[PDB]
Amino acid sequence: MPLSDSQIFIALFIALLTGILAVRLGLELYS
Amino acid sequence: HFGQLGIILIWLSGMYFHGARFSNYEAWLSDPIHIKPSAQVVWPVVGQEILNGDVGGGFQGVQITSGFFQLWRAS
Amino acid sequence: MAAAYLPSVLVPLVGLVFPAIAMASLFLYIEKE
Amino acid sequence: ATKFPKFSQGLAKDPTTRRIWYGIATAHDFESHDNITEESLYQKIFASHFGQLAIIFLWTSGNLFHVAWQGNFPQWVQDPLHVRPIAHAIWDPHFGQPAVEAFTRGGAQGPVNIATSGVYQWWYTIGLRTNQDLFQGSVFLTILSGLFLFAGWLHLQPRFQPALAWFKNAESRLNHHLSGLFGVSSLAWTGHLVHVAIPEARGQHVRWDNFLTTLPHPQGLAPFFSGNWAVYAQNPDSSAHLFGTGEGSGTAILTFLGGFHPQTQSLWLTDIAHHHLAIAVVFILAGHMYRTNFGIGHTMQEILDAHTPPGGGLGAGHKGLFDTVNNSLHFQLGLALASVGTITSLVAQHMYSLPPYAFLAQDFTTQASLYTHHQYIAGFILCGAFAHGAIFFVRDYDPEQNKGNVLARILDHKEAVISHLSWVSLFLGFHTLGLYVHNDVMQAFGTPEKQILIEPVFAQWIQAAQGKTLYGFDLLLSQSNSAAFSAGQTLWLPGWLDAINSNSNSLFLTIGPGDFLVHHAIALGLHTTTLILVKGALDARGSKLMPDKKDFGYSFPCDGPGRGGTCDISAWDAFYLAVFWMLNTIGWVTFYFHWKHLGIWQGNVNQFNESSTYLMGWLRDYLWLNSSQLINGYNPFGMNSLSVWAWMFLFGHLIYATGFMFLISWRGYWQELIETLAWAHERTPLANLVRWRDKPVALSIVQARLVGLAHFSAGYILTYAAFLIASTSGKF
Amino acid sequence: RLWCVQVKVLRPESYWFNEVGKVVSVDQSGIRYPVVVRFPTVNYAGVSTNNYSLEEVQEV
Amino acid sequence: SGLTPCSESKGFAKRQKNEIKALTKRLKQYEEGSAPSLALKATIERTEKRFANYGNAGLLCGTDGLPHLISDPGLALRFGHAGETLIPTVGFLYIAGWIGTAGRDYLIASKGEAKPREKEYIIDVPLALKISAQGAGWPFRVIRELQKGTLLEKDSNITVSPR
Amino acid sequence: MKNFTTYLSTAPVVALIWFTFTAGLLIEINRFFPDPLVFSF
Amino acid sequence: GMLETPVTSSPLVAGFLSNLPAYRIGVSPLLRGVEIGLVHGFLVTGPFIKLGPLRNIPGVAERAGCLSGAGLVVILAVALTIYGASAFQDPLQTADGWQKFSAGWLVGGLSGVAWAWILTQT
Amino acid sequence: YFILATTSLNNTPGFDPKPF
Amino acid sequence: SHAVKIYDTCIGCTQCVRACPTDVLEMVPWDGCKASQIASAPRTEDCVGCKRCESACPTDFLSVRVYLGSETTRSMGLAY
Ligand SMILES: CC1=C(/C=C/C(C)=C/C=C/C(C)=C/C=C/C=C(C)/C=C/C=C(C)/C=C/C2=C(C)CCCC2(C)C)C(C)(C)CCC1
Repeated sequence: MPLSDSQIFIALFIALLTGILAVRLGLELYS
Repeated sequence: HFGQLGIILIWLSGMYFHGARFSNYEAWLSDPIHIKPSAQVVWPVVGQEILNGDVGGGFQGVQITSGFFQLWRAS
Repeated sequence: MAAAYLPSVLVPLVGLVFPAIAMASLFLYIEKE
Repeated sequence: ATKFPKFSQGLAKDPTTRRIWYGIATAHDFESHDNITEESLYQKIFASHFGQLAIIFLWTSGNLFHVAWQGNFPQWVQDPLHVRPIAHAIWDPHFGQPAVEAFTRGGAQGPVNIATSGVYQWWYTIGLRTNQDLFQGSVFLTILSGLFLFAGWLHLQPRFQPALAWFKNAESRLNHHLSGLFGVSSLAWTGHLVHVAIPEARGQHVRWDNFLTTLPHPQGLAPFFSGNWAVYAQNPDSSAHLFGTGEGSGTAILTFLGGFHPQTQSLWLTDIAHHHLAIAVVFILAGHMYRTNFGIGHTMQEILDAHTPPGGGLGAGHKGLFDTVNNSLHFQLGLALASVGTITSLVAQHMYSLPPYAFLAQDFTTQASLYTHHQYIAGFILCGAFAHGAIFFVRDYDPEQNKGNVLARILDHKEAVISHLSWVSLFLGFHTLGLYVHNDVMQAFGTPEKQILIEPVFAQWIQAAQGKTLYGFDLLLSQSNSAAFSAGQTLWLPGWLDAINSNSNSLFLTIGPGDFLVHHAIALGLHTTTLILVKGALDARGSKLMPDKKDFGYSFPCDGPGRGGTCDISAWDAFYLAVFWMLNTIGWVTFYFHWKHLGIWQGNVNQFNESSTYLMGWLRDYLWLNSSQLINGYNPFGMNSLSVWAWMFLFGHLIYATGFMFLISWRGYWQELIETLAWAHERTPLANLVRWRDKPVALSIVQARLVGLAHFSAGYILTYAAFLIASTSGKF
Repeated sequence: RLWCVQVKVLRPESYWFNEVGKVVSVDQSGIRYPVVVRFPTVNYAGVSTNNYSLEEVQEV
Repeated sequence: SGLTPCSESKGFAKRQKNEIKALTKRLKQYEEGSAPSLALKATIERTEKRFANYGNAGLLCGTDGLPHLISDPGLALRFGHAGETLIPTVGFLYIAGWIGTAGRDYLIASKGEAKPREKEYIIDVPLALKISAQGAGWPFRVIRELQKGTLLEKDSNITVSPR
Repeated sequence: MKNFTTYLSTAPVVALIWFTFTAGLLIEINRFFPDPLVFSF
Repeated sequence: GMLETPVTSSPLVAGFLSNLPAYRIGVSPLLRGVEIGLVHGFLVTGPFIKLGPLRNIPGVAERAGCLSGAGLVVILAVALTIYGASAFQDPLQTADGWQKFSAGWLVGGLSGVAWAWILTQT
Repeated sequence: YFILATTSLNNTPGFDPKPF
Repeated sequence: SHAVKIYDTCIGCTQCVRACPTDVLEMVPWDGCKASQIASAPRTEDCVGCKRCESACPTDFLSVRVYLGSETTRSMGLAY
């Protein structure tokens, strides 16, 4: 049974939030 | 330079001698198409006599690629 | 696969658009005085 | 002038291109940064560890998501022996139409890559069945990675910044890690296996929505609390059990059957559950050893101080070693990398012979890939362990604080250690190469009966003592009236002796003289790599050629052409030399693994037995013979699915060759060439309008050694990975 | 300290540490390293002599 | 190790037959009494004698029909394989100790001369021949020097790098 | 004659003579006793 | 000191170089960028049209090559823009002058790509 | 719990950890 | 710039100063050795790091020591 498009968009949004947190940690480690 | 010329002449004289003594040059002269030139014969020890291959002319030895046979025939 | 148009957008984005911006910004950063 | 290396003022004032390269290359050496304190160093390391954990969890989430979205996991679940698992989809606009059809492989998912990581077998074994389960796991792991990123950001805040004494609390960290990070996690994995994975192997569907009402055992937790624990070992899966179905399935959850599941050719899941339960109990017990804040437990300083032999053989013993280990992060990193790399090698040696995942032993490409991957990882990690030992000796070692203990005493007889390592390496190399060359000359002269074929009787004796009856030694597990035989006869010896006396698996393969010769080659590689690394670590502080080497640091180019010449005299250079020998050693190891298993998988065991005793046999019958399909991945007549591996094969050869340039040609040639080029740019009209900000210079000596080593290693790995995957895949 | 007397070098960074050399001369003007020692072996620079202080040489 | 004696191994006999057959196939292109014929006949005789000697020596053969050596001193002594590795081990160790002791004695003798480096590249051939002949009795002198403490230099007399 | 014998005592000439003797001894042993694999008679 | 040659020090060579838009006496840097972009962006479409992956398809070949040339022009305009922000931290050798030069390069390059497309269509 | 579990093994038929 | 240090084992033989290609070193008066002079390194901003001075030094171990440090235009030997 294949995934749905909404599931992929949900995963992309969660990964975008994770990327925002990654940028925050990278800035905090830099300075 | 004289020493180098002497060494080169020793090398050339050895090449002519091995053609005279340890070669199938006369048989190759009689049949230059089906006989492989050979002028090096190895001694039978530690199994190395397998290198004396069946080059033709009723002769066994290492096949040579220096072209001396063709040079000697041309001379 | 579901949302099969996504590779045709994301592969040019990750492969071309993101590295161009990344090298431009990093070049501007390492040349800053 | 510039501000990119903000952690190094000396690099920031460099007017050349060396500032960019060295700024990249020294970014994570936090101790050498400007105005760094110990506390801020530990806090930065803590946050970086959080970032690495987040990267790992995101990588696992990506693997899960791409398999769930573009793979064929349910189709592979239905037919695990006849379906190639899909890694991810291919979208390449440079592809031609035959490339599109070749990578489609007659399927409907478009161009795909066939996975070699073995994630399908692992995820199937642990109970995942559908794409929904993999997608949920990927979402959960992405959330976990975000949580670890936030935790890394949070503990850099001043309120949540841990103090230096918190980082140095060895007893509390050891107690907590042993009891919870190992023991409790192992207990929870036992819980997952008992509640989910074992029922899924028996055709029962257990997920979050019904696991609270599903009994893992029919009798419940009553046999556990009543102390009658043998109930959970009763009625195991029969030999006719089909994995993932209820046919032939038992009800046991914790067994000790041993051997393999007959259908999956893998370890029993109930054995795995009992293993992790016992591991959990042992590790939870081990985490109650060290004194924290409850008045009971051991102090590691007292343990180290007490262990000095009274005869004075070890001098002061281990006195002062607590402060040496605890204050030096490079000592801890070296110990951690040594143990982790040894464990990685153990993982490689145990997953091929005792495969833990269902239908993994039948996937030959996956087994070869996993072994080669983990052995090369272990080699790199061992090299790093010795490198950080050398860094500890240069940077952190205090001779006065370690007066007379085992560290100073092993420094005090380093010449004996290095010379004995040199002797054993020379002996192994001389005699292994001589035996191989003797056998090669015997095969060349047409007399293979004159070969020196030493039987490996010691390892065969070990195999006989573990139950292999083929060699005719009658002892222990191959002796039926022995105590060792009778003790395990009712517990695990039936399955173990079934598996070890079967030649259809990889459990304790039959060995002969070729195995002897290649094992001694492996010993030569290990001993020589150790000799280079150990000599680099022990001469890191100084030698007769450079008695003040500690004043110059771990990495420096040389000491100049004086005193005879001092090229590659630093301990970093010893690491750089040893990476070549490690690559050679792991190459020999993986060559042996792949060729012996290729002969076993093709049904022709005699090919390895009759050709591995001489090196021409290795070349012709392993490299030349098995590269025929790989190099025909694309030809004038067309292409097939192996064309990506042929291209990567050539790619790795090219990268390997490019590294030879950085390793053979050295700096001063290139600096003069770049000087002429810089003249040419300034004198060329229409191009002197533009100008450089950083003055172009040749790469530094150490940087060149690093770049050449990186190209060499990348070409080595890419070439062998392409050859291994193509040669195993094209026949199986 | 004497003339042509065997001495053992105690300087750890010296090439001839724990080795025996012959005293060439001892300077008497109060310089830092007055003892001149000749060795039968050359170091990595090809030098066969070095100067040592009083505490760096032990008579053997 | 599950091996069979080469005198009763079918692979050993098959290998002898195949090698003799290949040499005889090479033999039939030459006339009798010629030099290649005599050389090939001598090779055939050497092959037969070698296979007979390997069978008569008690060598063990694997499934490949090739002799396998036994190097454990226990299995070699109780099953008649000591001539494969153990006796060669004793012979090599004796000759190697001979060479090492002769070299050590020459170095020690040259150490006492006015130009010790001169004897290292211009060999004192009579002295080297005398010392070389005296290396037959090396184990007695070496074991005595080990017991006396004169074999080893003291650690205080050997240079080391700073630690 | 003293100078000539000193030249023959130099390390490469001595090495040539010694290795010629050793190689010849090994060759003639393998000629008189062909194919020695084990210490068996 | 500096070696002078007829290649470097001819009246004809210095005359030819002075008439180039990069060396003309008084020209605004935006206009120099405009001529340089027109000439270069006209030229780069040729290899893209005649040798690109769609070169054997009539009609699509010219469009694909001109789009590739426009993409190359955009990339080079970005490279010129980030060059000026670094090199400048002669009105051309200034930050604002190089900004105008980059804008003129982009405008001229797009114009040259469009003119090459028109010429191939006519 | 070691005593009760080892007793449960030695009382269950078919299992014998003894070396004789 | 590179760091050049002179240790008190210097015998004042002036060989390091004569070997220097960028005039980093000079001899100053001293009393710790027989030659009544010691080497000094007042101009280490011009030191390229060639270590010709260490090759010229006869003492064991070296009396002149060069420690390579931060690189400038002068220390990288750049004419451009
Ligand atoms: C330099 C240095 C360093 C480093 C080091 C290293 C890197 C090392 C490594 C090491 C290693 C890498 C090791 C390993 C080892 C191992 C072992 C030691 C093992 C053992 C084992 C055993 C004991 C077992 C036994 C058994 C059993 C139990 C069962 C049966 C079988 C057998 C018998 C096998 C450090 C940091 C410290 C410090 C500084 C200096």
